[PDB]
Amino acid sequence: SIVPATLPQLTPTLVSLLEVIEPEVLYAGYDSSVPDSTWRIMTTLNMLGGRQVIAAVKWAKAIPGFRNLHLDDQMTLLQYSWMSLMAFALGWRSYRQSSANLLCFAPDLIINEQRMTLPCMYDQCKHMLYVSSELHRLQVSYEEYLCMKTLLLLSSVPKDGLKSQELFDEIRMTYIKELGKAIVKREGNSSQNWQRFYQLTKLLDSMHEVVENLLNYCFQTFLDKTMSIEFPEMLAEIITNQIPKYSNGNIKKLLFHQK
Amino acid sequence: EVETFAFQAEIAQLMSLIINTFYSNKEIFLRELISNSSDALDKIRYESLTDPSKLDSGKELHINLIPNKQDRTLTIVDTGIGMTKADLINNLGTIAKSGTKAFMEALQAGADISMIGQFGVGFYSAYLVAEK
Amino acid sequence: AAAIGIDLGTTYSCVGVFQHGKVEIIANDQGNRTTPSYVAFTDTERLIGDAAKNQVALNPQNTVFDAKRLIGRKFGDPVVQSDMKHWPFQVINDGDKPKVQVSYKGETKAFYPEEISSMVLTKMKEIAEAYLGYPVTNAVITVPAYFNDSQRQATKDAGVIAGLNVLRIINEPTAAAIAYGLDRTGKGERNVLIFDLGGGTFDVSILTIDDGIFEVKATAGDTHLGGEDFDNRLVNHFVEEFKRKHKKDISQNKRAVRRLRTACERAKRTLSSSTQASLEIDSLFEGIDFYTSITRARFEELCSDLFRSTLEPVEKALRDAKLDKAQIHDLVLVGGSTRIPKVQKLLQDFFNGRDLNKSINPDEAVAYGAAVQAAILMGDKSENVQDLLLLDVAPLSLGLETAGGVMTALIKRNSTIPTKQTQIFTTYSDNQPGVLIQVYEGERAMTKDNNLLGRFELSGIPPAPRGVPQIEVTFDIDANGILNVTATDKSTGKANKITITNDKPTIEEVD
Amino acid sequence: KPIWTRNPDDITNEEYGEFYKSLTNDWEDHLAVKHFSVEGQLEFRALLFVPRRAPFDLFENRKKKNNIKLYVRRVFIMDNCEELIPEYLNFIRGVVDSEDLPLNISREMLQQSKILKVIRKNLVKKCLELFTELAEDKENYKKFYEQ
Ligand SMILES: Nc1ncnc2c1ncn2[C@@H]1O[C@H](COP(=O)(O)OP(=O)(O)O)[C@@H](O)[C@H]1O
Repeated sequence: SIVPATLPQLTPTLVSLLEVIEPEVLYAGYDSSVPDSTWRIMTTLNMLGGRQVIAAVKWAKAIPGFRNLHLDDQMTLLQYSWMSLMAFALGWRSYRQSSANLLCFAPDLIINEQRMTLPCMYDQCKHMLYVSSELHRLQVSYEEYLCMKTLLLLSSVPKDGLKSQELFDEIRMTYIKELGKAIVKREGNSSQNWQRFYQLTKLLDSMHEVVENLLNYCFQTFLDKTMSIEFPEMLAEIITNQIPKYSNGNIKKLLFHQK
Repeated sequence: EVETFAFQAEIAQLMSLIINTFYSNKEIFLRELISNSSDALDKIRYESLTDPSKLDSGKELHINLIPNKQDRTLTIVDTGIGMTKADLINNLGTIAKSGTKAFMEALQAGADISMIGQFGVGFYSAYLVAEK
Repeated sequence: AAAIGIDLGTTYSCVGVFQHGKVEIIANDQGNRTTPSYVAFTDTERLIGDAAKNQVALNPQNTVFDAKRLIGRKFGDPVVQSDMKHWPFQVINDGDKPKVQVSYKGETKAFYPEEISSMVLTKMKEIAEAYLGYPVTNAVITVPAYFNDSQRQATKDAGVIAGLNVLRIINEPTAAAIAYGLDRTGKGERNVLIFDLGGGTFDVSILTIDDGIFEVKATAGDTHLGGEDFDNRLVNHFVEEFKRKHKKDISQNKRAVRRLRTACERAKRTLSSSTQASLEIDSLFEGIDFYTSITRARFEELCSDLFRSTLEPVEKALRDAKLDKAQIHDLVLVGGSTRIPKVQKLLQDFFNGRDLNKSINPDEAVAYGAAVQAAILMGDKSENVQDLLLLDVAPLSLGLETAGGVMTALIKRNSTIPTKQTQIFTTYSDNQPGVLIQVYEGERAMTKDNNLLGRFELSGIPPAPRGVPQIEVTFDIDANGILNVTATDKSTGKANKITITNDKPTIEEVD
Repeated sequence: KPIWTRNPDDITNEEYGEFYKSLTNDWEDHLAVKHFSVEGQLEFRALLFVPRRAPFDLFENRKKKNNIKLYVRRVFIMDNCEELIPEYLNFIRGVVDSEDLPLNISREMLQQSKILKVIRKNLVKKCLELFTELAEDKENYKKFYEQ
């Protein structure tokens, strides 16, 4: 046995340095989706709508308070709102990429005129073009656009309400106030704030007229095998759950402005 | 005939602070008034253990809350012992000067308004939202 | 003048005050530390304590006792119904809050059990005050561990009626564990079995104590088993004997039976220190002088099942706590009835001969714990800890000789004590089986100029290159300066120690 | 009465379940609950719930400090009971009601108090005991473990 010692004489004190070490680099961008066809978007729109509604779920959950909504209602809202979110998403890209003449299904896919006017396309796409045309006529900013996309998310609910509706209502009203702010700080003057606000709001309200017709296409092609239209599992579940309620008037269209 | 009285300075100052200091936790308003009613209810209940006659005027010991929006009012009813004319005048029955002074010192030291009841002067918090 | 604690029972109560590291248990007017939970309502005054007990036979119809069974309960409560059939006084459904109707100063007033117990607490308050020489309101009142919240509030209120500041309501088994010092720390991670065999009830409770923090794991009991039925068996022995010996039926005279029972209580208490006790009553019944006896063996036979049955709730408590016998570390007695040798033998044999904690009179241990708790609650200082830390410091740094003949301090000069400080050392040279630690006091760098306090060897060190073995050297100093230097090798768990006794310019130029 | 001040043997699982759902704004039930009390030198009662789910935000967006409510002698103090439990356990939702904590609450008082140190020490060992109970009956342990 030997006298002990403070060995090795190599015991570090990195404590002040460990307090210093904190930073790391974080990155943006989490997922991606495109269609793989043009006139055949008559079936690929559903594959895209599937991926876009799923993205819309991730996006919706990312908005504070959405995940605290009952799941049954979170899914009900995407089940009914996916159609306006899709048409509106096309709207923004169309507005900026083709001066709202063509629909832009993904940043990498624009369907041109030679396919755009075919009935398999146009019977549904003309309503999506209405939306693109209005964002362009209205000269919507990206902030104003996002406020509206966010508003559309909670715009279509059952006539009987939502299980956790009180939180949905607080979230939806926060969103409309945000649209107002996006406009007030951009147009200037007073008369232009209310005109830009109400004109953009009229698009949110008219999105329901767009949805009535776009959904009727999907409902009809979902049930009538004569149409030969394929759906992804996501929309197939949404559409079987949505048809008996939407076409029968059991779904309420929420408007943010009066006519 | 209506008698007018001055508030003792410690509480005249406390009420000014309650109204003018930007406290955000206005909910302690209801908490303190309900709590104070509980204390009054216990005062009777304890006396009734050796002198049951204190309950002859009403056996029920409870707290009622009754809003009337059209008059911008809320009534809180304490069926506890209550106060005589003399107690109302004498700071609503509390040791206002010692409690409030210590509280103001606590506030100068960084105390929150939520601690007002800890000094026995909790009911002055009514003015957080009350006009009257 | 320190805060007090009161042990409020069904048949008896006891008060103590905590001061100077101990609880002083305080005697009543007659010298009795433990006095009956009895109030006698007469037409001249209410007698409390022994004074009420002494006349139960004469005025049982107006003497109220065992208030606790009724306290906190509803009139319609099966327990209330169970006990009212046993009382000489009337129980009344006054708003489903049973009251007791007895004649006080000529009036058949109904007294609520909380005021009955406050009368008892007031008397206990007065006893402690007379002793301490000071009015006392700061108090802790104990209750059975099974009391629910209406019962706990009711106990607090009895205290308020009596003029007490009830600092707390604590459980009877917690208090006993406190009284025996199982909460002094350093005794953590231990299971304590408390055997509560009192007057009218028996309870078992298993506690886990972690350095002063308590958790109750299980309870079990018999709400009717206690000293009173040991007395009733002794009464039947003497009552039937009287009748047969004299051909006079004493069982029908409530006063003669109660005098006989009082003798049974005295004889039984005597019998617990003796091997034999006697009954001697002049003119007990119909003028008959009844002289007879009880041996300890006969007593045990009369009560042989009453004693054996106390272990049935012990087994139940162990089952509920999921513990075997081996998992109980501390055996604790509560209640005067545990003073009977048979009880001690049964519990001790059940737990394989392990000694019972009998260091505090079983009827005082609960009051004792309550008093200790009352003193910490009234202001959190109980012969510790801040004064010890601020007054006593290490007067010189404390450390050890290390290779080179130098001193390495672990406790710095004027550091407050008690304290525990450590550093990591290795063997100085390569591949050694142990180290030599020389403990020193002083402020010199070299050990040759310091005060050697003592030396020890730390064995059990795997040989490894110098700097590899990891030895923690600990300087553990208590409040009085006594130093315990220990060391351990973290890779093997081996350790040893030494006990140290107490002393007590260019820039202004051009080129 | 507050559920945590009630006797754990009398409280049914349905009662804990509905309490939990209300406590957490979780339509799903609790996975497990440990209801216990402490006396002696520090008196408190607490309910610690393990949720059936670990729904993403716990690792990114949730203000987890608000998972456990603190009461003192039944007085509500706050939701953000930072440092009652170490971070690794911040998925447990619950209520802690400490009879012996002062009401003069600020973070500094709590942080420097031995009471908070003890409450944290003990809440943690009790959490581990609950997990151990869940470890038995592995059919359900794995449901926990997976999340
Ligand atoms: N030496 C003894 N032998 C037998 N019984 C005793 C002895 N000393 C006291 N007792 C009994 O102990 C009881 C005291 O009970 P205690 O635990 O103080 O009250 P409680 O049961 O009301 O909590 C009385 O019934 C008394 O006769």
